[PDB]
Amino acid sequence: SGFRKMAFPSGKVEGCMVQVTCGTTTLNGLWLDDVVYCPRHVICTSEDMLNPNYEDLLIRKSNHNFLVQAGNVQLRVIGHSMQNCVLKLKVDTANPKTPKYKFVRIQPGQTFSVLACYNGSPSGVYQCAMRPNFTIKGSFLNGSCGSVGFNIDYDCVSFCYMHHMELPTGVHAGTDLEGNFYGPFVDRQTAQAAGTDTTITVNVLAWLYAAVINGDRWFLNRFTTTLNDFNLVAMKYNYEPLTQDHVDILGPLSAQTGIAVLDMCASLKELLQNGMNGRTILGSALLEDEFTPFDVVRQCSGVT
Amino acid sequence: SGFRKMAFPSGKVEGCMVQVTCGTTTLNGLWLDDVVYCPRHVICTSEDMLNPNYEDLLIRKSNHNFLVQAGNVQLRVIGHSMQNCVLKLKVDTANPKTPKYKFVRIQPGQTFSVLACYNGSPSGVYQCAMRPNFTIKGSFLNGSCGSVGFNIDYDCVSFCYMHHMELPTGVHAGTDLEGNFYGPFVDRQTAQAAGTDTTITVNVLAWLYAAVINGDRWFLNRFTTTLNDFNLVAMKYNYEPLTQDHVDILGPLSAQTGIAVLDMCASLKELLQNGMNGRTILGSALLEDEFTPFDVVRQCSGVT
Ligand SMILES: CS(=O)(=O)NCC[C@@H](C(=O)Nc1cccnc1)c1ccccc1
Ligand SMILES: CS(=O)(=O)NCC[C@@H](C(=O)Nc1cccnc1)c1ccccc1
Repeated sequence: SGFRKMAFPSGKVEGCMVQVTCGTTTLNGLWLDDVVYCPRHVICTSEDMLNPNYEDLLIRKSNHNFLVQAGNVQLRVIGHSMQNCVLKLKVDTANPKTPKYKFVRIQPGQTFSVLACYNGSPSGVYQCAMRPNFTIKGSFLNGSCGSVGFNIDYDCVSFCYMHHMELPTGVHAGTDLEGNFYGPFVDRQTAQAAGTDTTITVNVLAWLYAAVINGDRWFLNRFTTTLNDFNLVAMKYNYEPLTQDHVDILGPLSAQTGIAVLDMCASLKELLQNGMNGRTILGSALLEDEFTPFDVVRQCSGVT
Repeated sequence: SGFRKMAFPSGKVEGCMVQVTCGTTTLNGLWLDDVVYCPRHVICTSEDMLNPNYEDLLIRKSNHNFLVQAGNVQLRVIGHSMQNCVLKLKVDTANPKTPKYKFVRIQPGQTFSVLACYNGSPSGVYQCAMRPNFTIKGSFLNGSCGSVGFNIDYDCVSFCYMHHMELPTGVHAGTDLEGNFYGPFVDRQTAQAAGTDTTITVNVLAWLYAAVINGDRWFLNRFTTTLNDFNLVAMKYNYEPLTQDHVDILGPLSAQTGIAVLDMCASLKELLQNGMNGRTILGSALLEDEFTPFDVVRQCSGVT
C-alpha cells in the first residue's frame, strides 16, 4: 500500500565519498578501487571559471596539490589525469568499501538517486530523472560538486551522474563518470540556457498504472485512443511522443492491471485536456513523470 | 539551487537491518548492540492476527524459535522479551556496525526517513511525516514490518518509528522503538479508522519560505494577517492551528528572507482561499506539509 518517490539505499555510495581540495577549492570525489573521480573544475579558482583552459591550468598542478581526505584520513596521490571533464586521481590505497560497480551513461527519461554531499560528507538522498533537455532538477548548493547519481541492481552500483554545475535557471548539469556532460553544457561560468523541458510520457503512464494498483482510479475512463491520436495531444502539451518501444515497456503493468496501454493513454489524454479538477493522484496535484515503468514494478513488488 | 524531498543517508541504518523469522512469519529486525528489535506480531500466523493474545502466544516460543539472520550469517538468540508491541531478542554478538543511536518518540508534524526493507534487505529510502492523526503515508507491502524511521544528527541516529501495520485505507501505523504505537492503533486485524488528516501548517509555511529562497515568489502578496484571523482560515481548510511556538520556530527563516511570519501567513491564507490558479510552487501543484522548518534550514544551508 502507498507509493512514494523512493531513492536507493545510499550506504554503498556513502562508503565512496571523499573530499578533494586543490588550492582553495574543495569539492567531493568518488573513491572506487585506487582511483578518486572528481570534477576537473577543482583546479579552478572562481576567477578561472569565466574562461578556463583546463589543460593549461592542470600543467601547474602536481600529485601533491590534490588533497584527498576519506573521512578523517588522508590518501596519498600517486597519479593524476584528466578524462573529458573529470579528474582521475590515482591513490596508493584501494577503497576497502568499494562496492561492485559499473559506469553507465543514462538516457533522458531514466531515473536515478543522488547522494548530495558537502566536504566529502553525505547530507541527503533523493530521486531524480535525467530530463529530456539533459538537465536534472536537483538540490545542490556550492560545494556539492562531485556528488553522484546512481542506480543499484542487487549488489552492483551503476554510477550514471556526477554533479558539476547549476544553470542560471536553477536547474542542474553534470557528466557521466567518463566526464562527458549530459546535453550541450560546458564547465564554464557562461550563461547556457536549457532547451524545452518536455514531460516524460512513458513515466507518467507508468505512474498512472501505480495509481490504479494503489487504489486511485477516478481518472479511468470509457475511452481508448491510438498512438498517432495520443501523440497529437502529447505534442500540444509538450509531452514526449509515445512510441511502440514505450508501449512494450509498459506491457508488464498493462498485464498486471488488465488496462490496455492505449486505454491508459486515453485516460492521460483526458487529464491533459481537462486537468485534475482539484483532485489528486497518489497525493500529487500534477502528473508525475519521474517514475520509470521499472521503478513502478520494483516498488510495487518489493525488490531489495 | 533547487529544493527536494530529501531523506537522510541510510548507510548507518542499513548496517542494522536483519531478518527475523518465527515459524512461518518473516519480517525485519533492527540489530543495535546485542539486541534485535522487531514487531511482536512475528510470533503470529495470519489466523492469529484476528484476535491475538500475545502473552499467551509468546509462552509457546523459546529463544531457538527466533531465527535471526544478518545478511548471510545466523545470530544466536540467548534471550527474548516483549516490551509493549515489540520483541527484543538478546543475541550473543554486538552488531559491529552499531552506530551512535537514541530512541525517540516523535511528535505529530515531525518528519523522518524510512528505510523500507524486505527479508532483512533494504529496498529504498524515502522521507515521511508523522501525520496529526498519528498515521504515516508510506510505501510498504507485506514483509516490510520492522522497517524503521529515523533522523540523524551528524553521527547519531535517532530511531523514531518501526512499521507494523497498514490500515484498510492504505495509510500506515507503527510504534516508537519502545513498542508503543503512535495514535490509538492496535496490532490486530481489526478495522481501525484514521481520524482527520489535517495539514501541518508550520511545515507549509516553512516550505513557502524554501520556495522564496529558491526563487518561486509569485504567491507573495501585499497583505498581512494576525494569528487569530489566520486560524479562522486554517480551521475552515483542516489546517493545524498556528501558535506562537510555531511562529518562534519559523524565526530563522523569517530573518533570512526578511518576510515576517504573519505576512507569509497572509500569503498562505490567499493560497487557501484562491487556490494555485494552475501555477506551481517548487514543482508542486499543492501545498507541501512534509518539510519542517529545521528540514528547510538544513537543506538550504548544506548540513552533513
Ligand atoms: C565550490 S565547487 O567547487 O563545488 N563549485 C564551484 C564552481 C561550480 C559551481 O558553482 N557549481 C555549482 C554551484 C551550485 C550548485 N551546483 C553547482 C561551477 C561549475 C561550472 C561552471 C561554473 C561554476
Ligand atoms: C508479513 S509481516 O510479518 O510483515 N506482516 C503481517 C501482518 C501485519 C501486516 O500485514 N502488515 C502490513 C502489511 C502491508 C503493509 N504494511 C504492513 C499486520 C499487523 C497488524 C495487524 C494486521 C496485520
